[PDB]
Amino acid sequence: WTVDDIVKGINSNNLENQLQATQAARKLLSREKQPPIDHIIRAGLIPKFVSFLGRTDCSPIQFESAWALTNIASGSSEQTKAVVDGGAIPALISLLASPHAHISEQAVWALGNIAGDGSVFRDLVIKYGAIDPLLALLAVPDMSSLAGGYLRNLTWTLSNLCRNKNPAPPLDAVEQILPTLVRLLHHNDLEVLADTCWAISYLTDGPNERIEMVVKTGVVPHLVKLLGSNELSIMTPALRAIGNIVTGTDEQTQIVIDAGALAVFPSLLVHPKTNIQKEATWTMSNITAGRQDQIQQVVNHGLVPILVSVLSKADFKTQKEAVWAVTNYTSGGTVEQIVYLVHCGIIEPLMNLLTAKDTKIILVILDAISNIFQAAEKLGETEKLSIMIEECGGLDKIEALQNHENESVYKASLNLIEKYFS
Repeated sequence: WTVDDIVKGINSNNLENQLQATQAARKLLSREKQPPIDHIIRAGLIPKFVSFLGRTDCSPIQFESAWALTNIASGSSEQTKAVVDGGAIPALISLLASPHAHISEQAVWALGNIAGDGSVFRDLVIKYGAIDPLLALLAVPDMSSLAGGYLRNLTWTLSNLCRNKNPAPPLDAVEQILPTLVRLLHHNDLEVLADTCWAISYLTDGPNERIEMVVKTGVVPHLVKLLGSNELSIMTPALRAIGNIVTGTDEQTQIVIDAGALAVFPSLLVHPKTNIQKEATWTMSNITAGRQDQIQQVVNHGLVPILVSVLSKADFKTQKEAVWAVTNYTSGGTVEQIVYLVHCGIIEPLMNLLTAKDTKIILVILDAISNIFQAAEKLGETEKLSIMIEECGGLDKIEALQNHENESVYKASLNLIEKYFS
């Protein structure tokens, strides 16, 4: 069909010709690499499709109109705005409650696309009351009976409602959606599990209030259980969510620790995948920045020797995370914990990393050395640390940082050498 024929049929007043024209329109939009969306919009067909969305007597016209509107919406931002300005969101929300499951799934899919194009359209989908009917679709007698694709489409739409920032999803909507996400976390489909973990990850990436809501629902134990999955698709988002959670309060970090997360990290910190290693070391760096008893729990799980090994053998991107973990350990740790860290052999790898060109990393390493020296002072063992640092060639490294090319680095190294290596 040509666009002229489609416009003729849609304005025909005969339902059958209108259905034929709508199917031709969705076909024209999907099959053509570059479809004439601008012509379709100037012809005023978006209001026509939106009106067809309410034709309960004819299910095909509803399905095909939703398809055409979603194809139009998936293009440029102006086209998405044209769809939203035609009244499509409320009509699709009304379509959510249709008795036909394929029509309801089509509406879920369309609303998910709209909400995924941006945070403003997301808030518009929420403001017109989509969350209640969408969640009602998952209030089925048996969730295991629902088809995989339908459940996956619902999980994807709900995730897109939990995604995007500036602005972030309203807190009331997150509080209404999270319980259904928790129920979805108990499903056996890997795709649903992964999408739900990513949604939880999106929700935990924010202020501590949203993290508090998330931990209040009770997802952390299942997230730690999923950390032990042999599927990377499920392990990666679980690790991301746990990492975001440990960036919050000390009590939320303690929720993560009590769930048994520290016993899973011995293998994650040496995982073959570099992203897993970096994310695990970042999570551990956020854990070592906690209370002294939480650092003690890190020590009791034998993670400090593994972290020393990571600081020594991993790539620079992972070694930066390890440096931050070590510096937080030395900043917040007891004297006993710092002497334990030194006995595990942290000095040599830190001094070897003093050769990097990242000024922030250099200064962080020097600050960690200063904290270790302060612990030594409190014990009266300053000279022992000085001797150890000179033995591994560390004082040579600190002396090589005495270059006026970088005044901050130079001042840091000068203070260190004048206070402990004089």
